[PDB]
Amino acid sequence: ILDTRNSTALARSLIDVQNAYND
Amino acid sequence: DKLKIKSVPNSKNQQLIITQ
Amino acid sequence: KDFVSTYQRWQNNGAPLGDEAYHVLETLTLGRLPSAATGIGNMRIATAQQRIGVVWNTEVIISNQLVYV
Amino acid sequence: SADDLKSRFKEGSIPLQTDYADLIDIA
Amino acid sequence: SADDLKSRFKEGSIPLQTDYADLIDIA
Amino acid sequence: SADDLKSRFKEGSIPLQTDYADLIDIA
Repeated sequence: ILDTRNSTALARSLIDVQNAYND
Repeated sequence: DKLKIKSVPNSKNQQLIITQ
Repeated sequence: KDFVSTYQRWQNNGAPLGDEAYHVLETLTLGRLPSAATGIGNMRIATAQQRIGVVWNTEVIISNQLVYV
Repeated sequence: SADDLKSRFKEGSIPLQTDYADLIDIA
Repeated sequence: SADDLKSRFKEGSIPLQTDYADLIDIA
Repeated sequence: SADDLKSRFKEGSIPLQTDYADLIDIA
């Protein structure tokens, strides 16, 4: 259970972590 | 090992789930 | 004033641990966790020649802590 | 709405062009 | 104009004090 | 007032989320 309301870094790099999971 | 991304309604903040 | 705003926001957020918490932490000057970014709290406004320099040069942007999109 | 609007402009954030778009829209 | 102001705030651009002055002048 | 907001957005000044708050509530 993670939320980006408590940090902008996930808000900015959610696409990047999605791709990291993809590969 | 499995994660999904789900958006809460009535707002735009982003909720990230993870299990292991 | 800024302290009051960020404190109220952190509190109705549920008092979580994050940038909302870390800014208050640094405000009470007893700890810090600098993130690899540059938020609203500190943004110098660049000159026109700075605009001509960047137009898209990211290195000057990160050099002078300017407005980023 | 307004509350969501200045939610984006919290400390430590980088507002996107969309936020500016609604800012022009309201004014 | 409004669409002009949207144009000055596209992704990759960096605004100047004139943009903010125009914004506050829209009141 | 408006010109105070202008001078707070004047080149070289560091904006704060409070200034954006007045910008929003003006509209």
